[PDB]
Amino acid sequence: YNPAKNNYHPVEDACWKPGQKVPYLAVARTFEKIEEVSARLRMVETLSNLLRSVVALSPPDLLPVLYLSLNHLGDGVLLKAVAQATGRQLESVRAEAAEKGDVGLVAENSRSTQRLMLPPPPLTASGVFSKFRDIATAKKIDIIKGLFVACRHSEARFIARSLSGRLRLGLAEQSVLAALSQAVSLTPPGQEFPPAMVDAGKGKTAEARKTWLEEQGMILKQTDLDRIIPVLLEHLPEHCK
Amino acid sequence: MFEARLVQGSILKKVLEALKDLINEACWDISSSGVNLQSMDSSHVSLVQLTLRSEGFDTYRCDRNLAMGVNLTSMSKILKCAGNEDIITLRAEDNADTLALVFEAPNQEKVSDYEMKLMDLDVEQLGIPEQEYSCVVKMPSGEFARICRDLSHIGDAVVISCAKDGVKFSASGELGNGNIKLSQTEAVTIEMNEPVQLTFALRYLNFFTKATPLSSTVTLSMSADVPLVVEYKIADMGHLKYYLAPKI
Amino acid sequence: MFEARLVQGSILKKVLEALKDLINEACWDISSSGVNLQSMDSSHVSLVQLTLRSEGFDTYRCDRNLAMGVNLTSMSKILKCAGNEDIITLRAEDNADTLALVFEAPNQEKVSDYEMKLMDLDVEQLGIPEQEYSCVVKMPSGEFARICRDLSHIGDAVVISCAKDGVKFSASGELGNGNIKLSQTSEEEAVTIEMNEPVQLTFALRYLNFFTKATPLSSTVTLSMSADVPLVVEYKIADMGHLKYYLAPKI
Amino acid sequence: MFEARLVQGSILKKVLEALKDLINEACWDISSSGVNLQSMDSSHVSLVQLTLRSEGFDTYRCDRNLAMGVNLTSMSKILKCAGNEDIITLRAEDNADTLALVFEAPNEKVSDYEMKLMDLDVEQLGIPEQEYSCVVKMPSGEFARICRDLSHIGDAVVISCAKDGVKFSASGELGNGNIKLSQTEEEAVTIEMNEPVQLTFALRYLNFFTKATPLSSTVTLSMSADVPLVVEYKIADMGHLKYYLAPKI
Repeated sequence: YNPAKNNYHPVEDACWKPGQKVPYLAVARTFEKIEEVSARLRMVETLSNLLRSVVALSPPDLLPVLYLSLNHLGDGVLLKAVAQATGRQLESVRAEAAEKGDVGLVAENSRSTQRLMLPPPPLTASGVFSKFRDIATAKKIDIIKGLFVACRHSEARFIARSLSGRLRLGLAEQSVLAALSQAVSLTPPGQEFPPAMVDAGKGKTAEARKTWLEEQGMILKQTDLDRIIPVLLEHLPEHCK
Repeated sequence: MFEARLVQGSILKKVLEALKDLINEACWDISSSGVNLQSMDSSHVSLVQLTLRSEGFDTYRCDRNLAMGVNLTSMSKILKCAGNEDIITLRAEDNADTLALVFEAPNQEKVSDYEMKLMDLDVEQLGIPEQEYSCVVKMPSGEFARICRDLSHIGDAVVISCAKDGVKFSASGELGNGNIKLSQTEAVTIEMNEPVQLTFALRYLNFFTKATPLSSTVTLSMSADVPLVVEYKIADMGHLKYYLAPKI
Repeated sequence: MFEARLVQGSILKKVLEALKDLINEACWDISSSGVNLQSMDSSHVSLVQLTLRSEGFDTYRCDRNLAMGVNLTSMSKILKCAGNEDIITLRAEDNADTLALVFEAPNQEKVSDYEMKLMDLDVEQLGIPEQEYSCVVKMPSGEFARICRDLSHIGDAVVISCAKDGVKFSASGELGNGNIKLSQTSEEEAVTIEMNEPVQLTFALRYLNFFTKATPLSSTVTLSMSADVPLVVEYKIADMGHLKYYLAPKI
Repeated sequence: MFEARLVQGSILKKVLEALKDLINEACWDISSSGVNLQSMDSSHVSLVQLTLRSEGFDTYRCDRNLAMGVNLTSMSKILKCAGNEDIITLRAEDNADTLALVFEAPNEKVSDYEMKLMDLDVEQLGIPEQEYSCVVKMPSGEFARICRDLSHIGDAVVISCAKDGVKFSASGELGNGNIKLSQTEEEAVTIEMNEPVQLTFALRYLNFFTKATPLSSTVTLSMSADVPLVVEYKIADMGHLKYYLAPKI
């Protein structure tokens, strides 16, 4: 699953079926693809492709995926839970945690090394986000062991960064608020399946599209997002005040 | 109404002491042939497979097929009351969620009883992969226990291999590296089809090897790209298997 | 002037090893009859009384009814250094506030001796009124220690029951429920009971687990109680005297 | 091409356990005549001497003088994996930074571990020998008992010698006491006298020196006026273990 392709399509390039819960693997794969491109506009276009696909299949799922993206709701507990869930020994893996990067690269490399048993159920974004609110000692290490064992390919790094509270994806809350503004602009809510709209800016000039997106972004920033999102999908400057 | 009676309280104690640290909650299957346990570990890396067949039991009764579970820690805590030669009685009800243990001394002057609580679960299961193995060794229990307890101070993984000369464990670590070789002969015996290399995590081998006092011998059998088995045969009543998934 | 000697020198190690965990200060009262020691717990829940007959000592002489008080944990630590087979001599002056202890090896090749700080203790005395009981129990000390440890894994209080056939130790708790029944055995492995009415009481299991620290003092414990009065556990040390721990019934 | 073989692995284990905490780093003086080790403790209070005579090794093969460096904690951790009756052999190549320790069963099981060295430029200081004025030789068990016993009263011991017997004395917050010994087969003390001495010592370091009692049935205490104590352990024909400690003023 990739959103980096030029002229990517929120309909035919989705990673899940309609009426299926949103998977975290596409979210993690996006976060690492963003980390590989330094362009803020190319990052914003990638997030707009994600959000546009999310509103096209699962309109209720937008609050969690945004809350994760903004990280809005200790390292020794993390390393203990990684050691307990990944085998080896807490003291031996603690040497591996030195000289290398963050705990996430030890975690993902360990989950790469053990060929493991059967594949567990893929973690859904709503399940992940619900688990994080409950996570905020024995209770903590038990639930964090359940996150780490479920990691399917590369999600472990972004799970660890989320627990460390230092996601540092290269964007901020206003950047994703603008990403949502062009997401809702290119694909409005309240569509009847199949959605006849996929790119509302088609036939606008480059300057017209830049001005239109900036004016839509200006309405978002002026308008708690937990009541902003349900009003945006249900309908804005009069509906909220 | 389910009932089981056993003179060897030592073996029931030894089995729970082999499991109490690896599995917290476990599902028992109880049938005319015997009791079964077939559980995963919390990290989902090791499969524990147990079988206690009824012909070795001193008395057995299973009118109704029952599939109860219990938490192993609180059962281990209750079981430390029994003396080494005590007669152990297990009984349960097919309608209620409780298990009664009654402990009888060898001489009849003292009797102990214990109501452990019970619950129902449907823990995910996966079937036994019956297959041939290219590799198999029979070697005494204490040697494998020594080997794991020794290599666990050097490294983190054991790289197992087999040759026309014998077997070789090897491990590497921050303080150094080492290997141990056994030559082909209370003895060691090998049936060998083609050499192979693997890798395993010592944490689970240390957890398994607490079963040592159940049998004087063990069988390691394995093949390329599949789980390895560690087998302990109980004296004329059943067997215990462990599985571990290979690293890569 | 006061002095005493004992050939079986391990029993003093034992009686202080049982008491170090229960109390921290006590009055060693001394008189022509022998040693007397009564006290109350650090939490006023248990009464201890200890006596030693002077005629059980191998050598004794008392000319004044002294009273003295000592830190108990300090005397348990001073006595811990002595060898289990050695000979103990205890000496004290009527005026000088200091204890003298000697530890004679059996072959006299090593002489150990130590002296310790007395302090003036204001601990009260509460002489127990004397009465009969509804029941008396004699049974092996190593078995009572076993059952009291075994119940301690279930839950925080025991209810102890008596019947004409025997005795019932019963406990509930989080893990479950259990009870243990004992009945008469047809000299040191034979239990015995005598009774005039059946009884049913409750006790704080922690305090019994503290009390059973003295299991190596005697092969036989004596368990006894009556309606609403304190539980008495008594130990007969080898011909010397007796040790008893009291606990009023929990409510 | 260094080769050494010893049929009593229990000696090598015991001596390495006697050093497991007292010393962090040490250098081995490998030469044609055997093995030697001098080192000082982690707080620079006490010197130790270890000597391993080449005659105590059932096959010995050395080529040139070699110093080597290994951390005693890790070498001890490896040695705690050998069987207490195995044949042990040490092997290394004069150029490489790796020590091979091979163990062999009394009958099929070959186990070998390679320990990585580290370079050091450490100084070695000896001590002059002199004719001690008061020496005691006494059973190792009685010495461990007395040093454990008196440490419960206080961190200070005083010792004095007399014509019949040496006396160990201590005092603390909670009381005071002393142990008398007298001249009296291995269970017998021997005392020789030249002039009366009275010195004080630190219990903690005597406890740390006393960890090697299973090496020898009996021990020798060497002391005199104004000089460091010597505690002496002699191994069965192999060599000796010796410890040094100066008095408090």
